[PDB]
Amino acid sequence: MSSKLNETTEAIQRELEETTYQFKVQYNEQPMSAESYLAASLDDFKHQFH
Amino acid sequence: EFASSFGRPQLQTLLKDALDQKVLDQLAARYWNRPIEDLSPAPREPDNIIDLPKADPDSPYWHRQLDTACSGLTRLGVGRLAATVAASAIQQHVEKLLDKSSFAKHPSARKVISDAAATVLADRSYATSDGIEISLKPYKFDPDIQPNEWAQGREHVVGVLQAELEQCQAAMKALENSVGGRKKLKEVMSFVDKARKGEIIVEGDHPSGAGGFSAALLARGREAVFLRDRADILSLRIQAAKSRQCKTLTNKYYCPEVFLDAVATKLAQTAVLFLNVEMLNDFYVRFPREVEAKLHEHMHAGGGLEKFAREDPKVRRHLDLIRRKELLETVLGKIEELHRISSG
Amino acid sequence: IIVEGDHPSGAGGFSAALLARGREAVFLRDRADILSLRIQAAKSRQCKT
Repeated sequence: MSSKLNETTEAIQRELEETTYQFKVQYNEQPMSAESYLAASLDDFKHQFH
Repeated sequence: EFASSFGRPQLQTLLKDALDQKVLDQLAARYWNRPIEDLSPAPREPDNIIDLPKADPDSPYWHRQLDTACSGLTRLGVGRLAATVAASAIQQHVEKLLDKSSFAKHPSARKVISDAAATVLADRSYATSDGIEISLKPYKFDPDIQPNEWAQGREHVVGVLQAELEQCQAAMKALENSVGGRKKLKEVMSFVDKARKGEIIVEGDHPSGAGGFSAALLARGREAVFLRDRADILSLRIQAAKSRQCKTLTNKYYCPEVFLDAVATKLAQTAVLFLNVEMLNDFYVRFPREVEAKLHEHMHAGGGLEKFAREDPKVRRHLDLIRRKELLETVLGKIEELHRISSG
Repeated sequence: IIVEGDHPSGAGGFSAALLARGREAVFLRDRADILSLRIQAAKSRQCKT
């Protein structure tokens, strides 16, 4: 296990990196949560209703 | 001299070409016709490209289509595309300069030089890509198009599109002459159109003979129909790009060709500026030191100095002549030393 | 020309059915010619005796 640990660790760092790059180019690293989405859309609806 | 020659508009043309084919791919995949494989009716999409000039301006289909086309073009690795294109270009130009240089022979020294250029570009590549994506961050959100940019895209789209059409028509006519008569291929085309509509059914995954046409002739007929539809679409989009309605910028959703070409040109140019500064100047500054260090270390560490001399024909004759002369001189020196050590 | 098929589906642009129709047409042609030739022979002077 300890011997495979180095190769596995570097590979995990790799798959983390490409996930991070797509997070940078397509969403501009913008944070998102379900609660944030709901609240923003509710206020959009309330602007529409007003 | 090369560094004085290369500059930045060259990088502009280089990036604009990669992004040109990016535009054709995105536009064709979002708007034009898909290939025919079998002889079943294709699922008919409600909106068609032939009715685009006469379409409701607030069309959710066309709006969503041009918008997902543009967002797909922008949210691509344009930073990494520019960095790798400029890298391969600079390395290639260094290789050509090497071809014309005094290092045509000596593949060891030549490869040392080439590898030096490669390692410098590799070192700077990341900073250039990330900096380009940051500098393009505002144009990803709103690539607002100015009327002159719209005009430039207008002039470019006609050429890009007509080149695509000429290849298409030449392939169609060659198909006709290969299959035989124009009228015969027109017959197979009529049959494939019939099977594509409800008029006739064949029930085959591999139809051998229907209406008297071979398994190969059916394939040629489907290919002919695809070429036909794509040719008509292409000519129509060319006449539309030359249309009066596409001269103005306000019909952006009505002229996807011109708009997408404008976005391509813009992203290419602003990415090109940061590319030139962050990467090109860094190359001009680091490359000579790296060449000198690596060549000197190579000659003296590897003993490739003497082999570098042995490699060229003229210099081999020159240095060989000098060596035999050297041996004879040293022999005479040994004799003269002998006379000195022993008086008589 | 060669076709390399034990059952040829499409050759020169002709269907598996159209090939069958063409073979049938050639058989009928040759048999028609043979038949008319044997009629000309049965009416010939050499068959009178």
